[PDB]
Amino acid sequence: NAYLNLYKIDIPKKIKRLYFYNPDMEPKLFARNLSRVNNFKFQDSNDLVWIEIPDIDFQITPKNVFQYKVEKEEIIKEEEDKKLFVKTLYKYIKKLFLDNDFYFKKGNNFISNSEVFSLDSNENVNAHLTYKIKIHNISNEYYLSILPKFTFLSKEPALESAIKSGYLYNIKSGKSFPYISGLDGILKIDINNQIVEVAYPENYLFNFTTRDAEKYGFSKEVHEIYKNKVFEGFKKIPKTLGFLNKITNLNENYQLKDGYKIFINVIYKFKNGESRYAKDVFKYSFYKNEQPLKAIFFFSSKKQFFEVQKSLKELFHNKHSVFYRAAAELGFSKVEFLRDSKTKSSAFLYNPEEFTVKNTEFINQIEDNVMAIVLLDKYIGNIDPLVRNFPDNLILQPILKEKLIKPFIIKSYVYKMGNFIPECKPFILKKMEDKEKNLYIGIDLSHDRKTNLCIAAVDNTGDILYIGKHKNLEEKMNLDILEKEYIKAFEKYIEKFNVSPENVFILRAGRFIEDIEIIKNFISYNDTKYTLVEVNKNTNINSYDDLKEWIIKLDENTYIYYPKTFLNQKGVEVKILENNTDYTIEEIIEQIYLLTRVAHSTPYTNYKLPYPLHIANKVALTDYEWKLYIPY
RNA sequence: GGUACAACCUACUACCUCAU
DNA sequence: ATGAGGTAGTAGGTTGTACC
Repeated sequence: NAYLNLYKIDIPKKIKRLYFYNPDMEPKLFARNLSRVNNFKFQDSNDLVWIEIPDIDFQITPKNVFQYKVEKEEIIKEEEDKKLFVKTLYKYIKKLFLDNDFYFKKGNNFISNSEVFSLDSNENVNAHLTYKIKIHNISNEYYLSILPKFTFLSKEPALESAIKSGYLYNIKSGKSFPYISGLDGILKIDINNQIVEVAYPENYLFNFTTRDAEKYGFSKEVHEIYKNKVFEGFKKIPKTLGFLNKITNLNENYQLKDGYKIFINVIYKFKNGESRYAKDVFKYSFYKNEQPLKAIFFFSSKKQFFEVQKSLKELFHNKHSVFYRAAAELGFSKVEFLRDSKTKSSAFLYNPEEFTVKNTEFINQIEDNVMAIVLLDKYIGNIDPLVRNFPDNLILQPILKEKLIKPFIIKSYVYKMGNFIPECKPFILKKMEDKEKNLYIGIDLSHDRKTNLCIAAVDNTGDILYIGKHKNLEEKMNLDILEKEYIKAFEKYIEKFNVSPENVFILRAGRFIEDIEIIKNFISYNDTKYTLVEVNKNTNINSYDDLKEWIIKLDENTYIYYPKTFLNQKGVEVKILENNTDYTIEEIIEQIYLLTRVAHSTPYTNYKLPYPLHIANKVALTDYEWKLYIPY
């Protein structure tokens, strides 16, 4: 039976507000004292001081305060105000952790001062057990999600710590400040460029960046520790967090009803067979191909041409090499290297600084679909100059000089070339074969006071029908923009298939803060079945059990799928907000999982999000970088 | 940059209650 | 306007495993 890090909150769902009256003291100062001492917040009214707490035995500090309490009490049910219940509950959780000697970090992370151990690679670095807490509302009930992670801080305070870092974390405050100096027993920090001497150097600790971890040699031990000792973090939850027993019973673990966890198996359809492995594209070729592979070379200078020419000719020019072998395995008609009439040399030169080639007759009158094999000396800071400056009507395939060998790198390179050709479909998903009718679009909003919107539309095979990016400023106007973009993608689908799609899938990153009834209205009154889906990759639900390639049903409306990846499993939550299509909810969820597999960047790696959403996000993040990795 | 992703620090924006 | 105190969501940018 699969374990899940969820614990039912067995307390009344109402929260009660209590009032205190102190005649001797000023009310605001009274609320300040009480607030500081109980690790809770007290709000002061005109004449009274009040606190909002959940319906549980909440012990006030100091006990003598009982005299100031009044019989007047207000009860606010969870039904009346859900937000107040949830936020008040978060406050009580934070108070419990603080009272039980836990450090507070941003994002509801709590560090342990007791449960620390010294790293083997570096004794001065201390590993702190840490827990991430979230409140989840499923099946009309409230559950608590607990995630074990580790926070790495210096073993001893800054002045007594051999290791030094850029910033410090304050145990009591819970905030981090830039470390200026630790001279002569006084530690100074920067808060706008304001420097002060802090009273307690022992309260401040050192936090570390990845570069610091590499510099001191414990960077790899961090990853080993995360993948390796996380299981103990799950096991010791009842013993270590037993103080949380007021709201929940930790000894009882959450039990998935039978049938609520289902494993999804994906089979890739190839030309002369089918498989469950992506790399088997090499065994069974491309679903469609029989296309010529035409490419030219670009070199930073003649010196690098000669320097890499040794491995270059053996890898690329002799027919018995792995490049031709792989290209034939993928079903290419032939491999041809274009030579220009000006020089019987198929290699061309570009300047690295501006990434521009001299305009030659050959490049201007080149055929449409050719690969520019561009060799890069090192990883450069910005690759936007390469995208903008390089010739427009040519598909760009950069490769690093250092990489030029591990076979799967070359094989992945040829696969990328295959993906960028419009006529070649590498594969189609066996289960997605009958989904030609459906149109899958993803919506992403990226902020920063102006907000930019991007959407993407794909079909069952994985072809990108349309991509739309807007960098306009921040209701009805953004829904007008969304309706025009949706209409444009609709028109692109009908252009591709000469039919209006009977089913449209709308997948949005995050929650629908935008108006719903308008969206469902204008999508629906074209008699096209629609489904509105909320996808959030920030979920706290996990387990020590392996959940990769599994779909878990929290409630009938909410599911969570874990994509297959080499690293620690992290779930993605999919929620069917509304559905009028012929598909059932289970089938729709399965389709969302399939959209992650409709396309592959390489045969060996997997996408975490559905392809429409992944494209929409990648386009929203960068203006010109996304052109390199997405064919459109 | 043949690539997916995890981790980490930093930072911002919005909002909330105070309040000069 | 602007400064506390707090919560929430995400972007920049470096390093790590993994694909054989």
